[PDB]
Amino acid sequence: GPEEITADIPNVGEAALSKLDESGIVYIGAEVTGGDILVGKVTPKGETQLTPEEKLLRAIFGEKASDVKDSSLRVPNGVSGTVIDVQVFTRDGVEKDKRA
Amino acid sequence: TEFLKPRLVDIEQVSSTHAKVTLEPLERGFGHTLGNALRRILLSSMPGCAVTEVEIDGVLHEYSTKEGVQEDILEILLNLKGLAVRVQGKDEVILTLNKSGIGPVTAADITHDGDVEIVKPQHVICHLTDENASISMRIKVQRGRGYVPASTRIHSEEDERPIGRLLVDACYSPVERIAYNVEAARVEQRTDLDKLVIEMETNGTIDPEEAIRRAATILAEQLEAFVDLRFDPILLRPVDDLELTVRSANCLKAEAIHYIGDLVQRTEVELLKTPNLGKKSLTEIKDVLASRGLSLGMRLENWPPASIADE
Amino acid sequence: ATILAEQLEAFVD
Amino acid sequence: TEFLKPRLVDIEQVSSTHAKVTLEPLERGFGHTLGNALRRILLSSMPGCA
Amino acid sequence: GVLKIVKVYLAVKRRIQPGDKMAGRHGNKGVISKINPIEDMPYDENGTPV
Amino acid sequence: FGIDMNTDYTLEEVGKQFDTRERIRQIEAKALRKLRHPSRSEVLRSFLDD
Amino acid sequence: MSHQKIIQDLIAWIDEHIDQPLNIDVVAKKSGYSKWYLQRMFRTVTHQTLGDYIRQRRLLLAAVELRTTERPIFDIAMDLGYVSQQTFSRVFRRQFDRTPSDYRHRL
Repeated sequence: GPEEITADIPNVGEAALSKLDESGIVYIGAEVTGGDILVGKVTPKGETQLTPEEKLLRAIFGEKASDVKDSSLRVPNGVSGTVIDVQVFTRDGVEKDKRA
Repeated sequence: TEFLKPRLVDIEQVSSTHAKVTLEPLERGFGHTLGNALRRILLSSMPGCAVTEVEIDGVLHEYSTKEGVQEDILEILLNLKGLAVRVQGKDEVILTLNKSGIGPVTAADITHDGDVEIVKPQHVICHLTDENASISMRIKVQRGRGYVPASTRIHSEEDERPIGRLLVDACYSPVERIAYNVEAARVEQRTDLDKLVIEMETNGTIDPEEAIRRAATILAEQLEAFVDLRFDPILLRPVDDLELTVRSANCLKAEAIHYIGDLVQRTEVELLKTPNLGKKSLTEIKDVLASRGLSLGMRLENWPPASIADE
Repeated sequence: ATILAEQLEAFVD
Repeated sequence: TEFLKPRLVDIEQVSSTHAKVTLEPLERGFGHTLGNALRRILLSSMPGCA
Repeated sequence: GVLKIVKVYLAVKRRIQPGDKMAGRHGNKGVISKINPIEDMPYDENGTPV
Repeated sequence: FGIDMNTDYTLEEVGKQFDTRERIRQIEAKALRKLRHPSRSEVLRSFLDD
Repeated sequence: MSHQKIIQDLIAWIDEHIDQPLNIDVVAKKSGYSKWYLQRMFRTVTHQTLGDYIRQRRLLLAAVELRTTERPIFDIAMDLGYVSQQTFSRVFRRQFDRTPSDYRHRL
């Protein structure tokens, strides 16, 4: 399946989703720290089963599954500063998105 | 004994920036001792008011441009770091500065309050060459000591701020240059006495006595080590307002327990053996003891107040 | 310590 | 004013005259200053006999 | 194979740490071993440090 | 569900043994309840932060 | 004491642990009297019976539990107190006048 970029990312709390737009790109001029997010990228997870300990454990609390596996870009650690410029490359024919 | 007390004698200013002060008289061999000591105090540890936080319209990050000004923005932030202000009573001030018109940007053009004392009126900040562009900044001034380089605060204080609060490194030192010289003090019976010449070179914002005075308050406190030394809210309540397991509040008052101090002594062998409670009740009876840290049957200090409450 | 503390009495008050 | 105040930590008194005394922590740049106070004011000013 | 590529410049400012390489102008290399408070550096008879 | 075994039966696969097909799954509902009531799920809610 | 307060101390007791698979013997345990007497003492205070309100409270939760969980309808029966989902819809459709699957999906 085709991947895409949106800020609705699984396994994330409020702190990493604090300073993004609607489109998962950091505002021009935010502060950053290694361990956070710049691009919210997600992939179609291929349906693979698991060793059945989690399977009854999924059936205890009602674990909702995801076809949404995180493969986003995160800031390399030890590096801490300011983001000053972005730009977006997009094909011709695909609809130009909001930040485009 | 042959002690003598040193007295502050003269204060004379060369400029308002440059001042000298003699000290008289020290005792035999004490010249270098108190001189080298006081040099290490005035270099690092005097309080002074420096610029810590700038914030300005039309700015999204630090390294942008701004139309109509000559310098770049971090030359500006390099520039007003050397702007000196004296604060008298307020722990923390906010200035204001608005300007337009073609020409150089002064410091005296800020709308300073009655208690705010700027020092140097000719310290150039910016160069406005187009009258259509304006400058609009707000300058947060604090009072502190040391050389906190503006980054360890934001590594520690993560109260989330919006975009625009530009941080700059503080240079809290009010002192820049200090030396001492050792001359000979004449008192006609003690010709071993030595008087001191202490130089100070700084900006404004300094009383030349206080720097010597507050330094003496530092050594006065840092020598005490060598002379002197060589109620819980739900515990005063009944069972009715405990906010615990669903069927425990209406039933614990049925067995003569209408206090929590009356509850922390009641046994685990016979409270549940009189058929008026449940099996899920003892576990959260235990939570009132375990989460506070008491034992079973522990007699306590004085539980009952003037009000004994039950229905 | 009493040598240094008594030497600095005249500056605190 | 954000100074510190230490406490006397240990006196491993070996003899009636030989002992190490430790003292920590201070605000920075005082361990030289207290020492260079005590290096000279003690060795060059104390009453006694000879 | 690409759909869209977002590419973001970020800017970091790096300060001197004990262990940046240093050199003169004749080839004498150097490692900065300690940063020092201004107190116990050497200084001249007029009152400037070095 | 296959813990500590290798056969993974269904509703019809033990219901031909025991005596029931309408009470097999249903008795797990209180095996749910006191377990999903947080008196034992302290070792189970911890792993659901995956 | 007076018996009207004692049943008002017992009306909440059943209603507070509705999630459990509770039976009458645990209810007469808090009463301190016999099981038959609590069948009379609850009636002579509430003007409302006990042995149907144990089922009615789990039907009052069935106003909530069948509106909150997307979990299957075969599971919800025993924590209401029935060994059969067929018996659960047997006591639903007389009382709340629908098939219970149309209670979850019709919002």
